[PDB]
Amino acid sequence: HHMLQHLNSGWAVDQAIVNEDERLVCIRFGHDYDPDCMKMDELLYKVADDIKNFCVIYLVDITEVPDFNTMYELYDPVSVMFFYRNKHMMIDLGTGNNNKINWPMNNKQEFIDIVETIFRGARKGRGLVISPKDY
Ligand SMILES: [Cl-]
Ligand SMILES: [Cl-]
Ligand SMILES: [Cl-]
Ligand SMILES: [Cl-]
Repeated sequence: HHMLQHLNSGWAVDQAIVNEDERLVCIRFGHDYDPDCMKMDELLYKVADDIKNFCVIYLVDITEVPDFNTMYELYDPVSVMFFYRNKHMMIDLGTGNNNKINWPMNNKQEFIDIVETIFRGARKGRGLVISPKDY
């Protein structure tokens, strides 16, 4: 329990998470200039319209907005995290870090499937889902 829209303050992040009752909130916490972050953002732009009925994506440059860097141990240049009704959703991706997707993905359908799985689990009141695919 806590163009794509950038969030420019810890207040704005809090607000985006706490105010959304219907959809999964996807936050990309990153060092925006890093190539891995840029790679992940291309993917987010490609899938955003496909998932807009069940998921809203926000971008946060953690060099500018560092407020959650200890809270979520944000050491990586890209960490995609998911929230439903103010609850941080876990995703067992087979990597042994269930808190975040912290590598650039480049398969559009694979990511969409992960977002859908998280949403569907969240809607059942689950705090953790097993990714449709082992990573
Ligand atoms: Cl702001
Ligand atoms: Cl603030
Ligand atoms: Cl609803
Ligand atoms: Cl659960």
